[PDB]
Amino acid sequence: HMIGITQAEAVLTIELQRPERRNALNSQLVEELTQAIRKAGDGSARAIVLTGQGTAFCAGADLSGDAFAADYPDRLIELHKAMDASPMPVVGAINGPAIGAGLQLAMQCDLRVVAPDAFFQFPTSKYGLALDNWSIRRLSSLVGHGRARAMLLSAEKLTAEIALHTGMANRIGTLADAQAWAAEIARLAPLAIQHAKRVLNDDGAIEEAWPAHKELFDKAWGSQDVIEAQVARMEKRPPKFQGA
Amino acid sequence: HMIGITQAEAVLTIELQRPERRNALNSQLVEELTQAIRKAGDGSARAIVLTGQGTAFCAGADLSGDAFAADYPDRLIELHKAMDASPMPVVGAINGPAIGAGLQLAMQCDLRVVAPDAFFQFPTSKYGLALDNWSIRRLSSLVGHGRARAMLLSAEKLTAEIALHTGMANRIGTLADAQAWAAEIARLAPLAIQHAKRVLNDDGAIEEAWPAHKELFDKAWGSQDVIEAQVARMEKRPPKFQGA
Amino acid sequence: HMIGITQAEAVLTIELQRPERRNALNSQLVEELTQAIRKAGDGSARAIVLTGQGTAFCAGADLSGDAFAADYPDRLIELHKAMDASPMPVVGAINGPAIGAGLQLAMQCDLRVVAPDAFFQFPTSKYGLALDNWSIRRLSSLVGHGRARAMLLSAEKLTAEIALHTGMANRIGTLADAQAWAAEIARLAPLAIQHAKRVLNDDGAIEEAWPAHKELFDKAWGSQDVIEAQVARMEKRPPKFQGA
Ligand SMILES: CCc1ccc([C@H]2C[C@@H](C(F)(F)F)n3ncc(C(=O)NCc4ccc5c(c4)OCO5)c3N2)cc1
Ligand SMILES: CCc1ccc([C@H]2C[C@@H](C(F)(F)F)n3ncc(C(=O)NCc4ccc5c(c4)OCO5)c3N2)cc1
Ligand SMILES: CCc1ccc([C@H]2C[C@@H](C(F)(F)F)n3ncc(C(=O)NCc4ccc5c(c4)OCO5)c3N2)cc1
Repeated sequence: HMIGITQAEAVLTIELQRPERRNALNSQLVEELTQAIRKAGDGSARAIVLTGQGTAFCAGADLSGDAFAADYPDRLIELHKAMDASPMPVVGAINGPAIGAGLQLAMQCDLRVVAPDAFFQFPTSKYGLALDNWSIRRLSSLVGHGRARAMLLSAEKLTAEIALHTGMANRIGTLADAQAWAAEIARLAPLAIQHAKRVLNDDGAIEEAWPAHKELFDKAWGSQDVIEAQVARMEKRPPKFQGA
Repeated sequence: HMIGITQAEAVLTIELQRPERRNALNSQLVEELTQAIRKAGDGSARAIVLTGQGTAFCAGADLSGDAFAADYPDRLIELHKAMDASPMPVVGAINGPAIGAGLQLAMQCDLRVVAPDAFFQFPTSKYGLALDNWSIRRLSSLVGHGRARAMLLSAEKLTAEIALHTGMANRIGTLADAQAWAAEIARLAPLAIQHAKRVLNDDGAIEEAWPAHKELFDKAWGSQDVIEAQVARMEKRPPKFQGA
Repeated sequence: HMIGITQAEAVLTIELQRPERRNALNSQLVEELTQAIRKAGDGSARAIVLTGQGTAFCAGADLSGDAFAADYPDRLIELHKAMDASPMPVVGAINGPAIGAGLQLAMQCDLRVVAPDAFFQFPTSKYGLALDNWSIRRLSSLVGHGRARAMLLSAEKLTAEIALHTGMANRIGTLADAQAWAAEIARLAPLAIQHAKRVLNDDGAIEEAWPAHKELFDKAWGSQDVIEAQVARMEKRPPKFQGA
């Protein structure tokens, strides 16, 4: 009910379909993507393309209304496991902005074809929040350590031009471009692709948070600044953080 | 009988001399390269330039009509060991294409001066094969993870301009260019260079394969798809891989 | 006495004020720096800008006239610990060349805004010296492994232009630019920044040197070539290294 699924030749295209919220994730959306990724190759498909409907790829996470929001973080982890564990290459057609949870998602794709007006952002420094280590490690691997510092420490937007520069984007193109490419890849030797993907993903980025990292994480998440940042956002005013 | 070794100033130039197979590696050539790396600086030389004769640096591996062809994987590991252990900086003059084993050898150099019309490639995904972890890790560090994903998951070529971009190439230039640069390096303090090499090479790229990596590596190498890739090539036709 | 410290808005600007020596790091300047960083946030400041007076950011370590040389490394280390431990983002306003220790100090900043005439260099291979692992890892993460090899193995200069390209420079700008950016960062949630800073700094660059690394490190440092570099410099001539 919240995603689209079409197959052409050997390419499964999975389309996020919640444009009314710029494809922000929730319990139901996340759980359907998961079933969809798991059930691909069932199936003569040999490559997956992932994309958003409308103007965004995925603008983050919106749990308003969501009855199982408590379950969301767990379902989200399952979704990333499901992708990571997939023997099928996932080609992200990043049709528009990919922010926060959406950025994580885009980064969990195996390759990325980015629309010219797309951008990537972790606005965590604006919301007093904190990321898991993987998000940071993978981000670093894709934009270089230096830019990752700017992105995490100052909510810097990574434009499409620069994503291509750093390697975040493999290509600047459209959904069609990404489907063409996915079809080439569908004709390649699956086991070779299975191997490379497993090793690539095992580059270290999947890291358990050090003891001090969990501290700072929890401290950030339980802070009053977290509440201040939301009220500010809602009021369309600058936030006045207290560092607590 | 299969390579050329000349020395000028304090620069040893080792040339692969099998242009009739585009300098494709085999038992003998690997053995002779190993010897030449070790016997280097015996000898007053403080720097090595490694290059290929003809249009290509090294197009892959051959073995066709190769008497001691079974201990070739072994002799190739010896070569990489020798190069990694040489107290001498090795400047690769990548005069042309560097593919598969050729790309490995190119990466095992300490510096790279790339000709405009050279490209690098791991076509393992087109042939149903799997690489060793180091090939993957070093590649990632030289082209960036993002671009490494494209080269490995879809057999994408790395052109010279892009090599310069990411740092795979330090310079775009000729053999002569590389040799002149090597002469400068020959006048720097050996012990400084020797320390830096060891540490740089010890960045973790030299990684034992995880269980899952050995398993997938082995499935691929013993797969039917490997035969299918070759017979399809021999029949000048699209391969139809089973994933097995 | 040796650094200037001002605060505007919520930004602490610390200026290295030894331009007569191109801001090279002497035992005392190091301590004053260390103290200034620790004592920051004491303090309504939420961000630090670290810059140099005159034409150079920092031309390296001093030691000339130092009656207590042996203690110098421990002070330089202390300074890095202080920066690494600071909950405050340090934006380096790299107003000119950052060489050796200068480059280390620039790399321990959290973000770098670089002047168009500036450049970064480890001329260690010109002096028979060797670096600690962190300098090597962090450098590789900032300019890419390929360019890290060139810089370390041949003393290659990283221009502002290419620092921007690789991520070593987040921006090309003036001190004032760096200060405007810092002011912004100062209005972001500190706890978010503190977390990302810790995790980022814990990417592995902070590495205990391996047995072989110490061995080579000591070997270079204790070498005769180290003296020869100093002598040739003074005698205004090309060094003549021996590898011992
Ligand atoms: C196995 C493949 C894989 C699995 C999960 C991830 C990421 C995904 C990503 C998200 F779901 F948000 F997108 N994500 N988010 C949270 C986690 C995650 O790993 N959470 C567990 C956790 C517990 C305590 C912590 C902590 C993390 O950080 C500091 O203290 C986590 N892990 C990334 C890759
Ligand atoms: C110590 C310096 C050094 C030594 C060797 C290498 C690479 C070279 C590169 C090549 F020889 F092909 F060029 N290469 N190829 C194979 C190996 C290699 O290390 N092979 C052993 C091995 C056994 C089982 C495996 C496995 C690897 O991968 C998954 O399952 C290997 N090691 C790279 C660096
Ligand atoms: C915890 C944050 C942090 C602390 C220190 C460093 C760097 C700084 C950098 C400098 F101070 F020069 F700028 N630096 N210099 C020396 C050290 C340093 O760590 N020295 C200890 C050491 C002992 C024996 C060794 C060895 C290192 O390398 C090979 O053999 C060292 N550590 C880098 C990051």
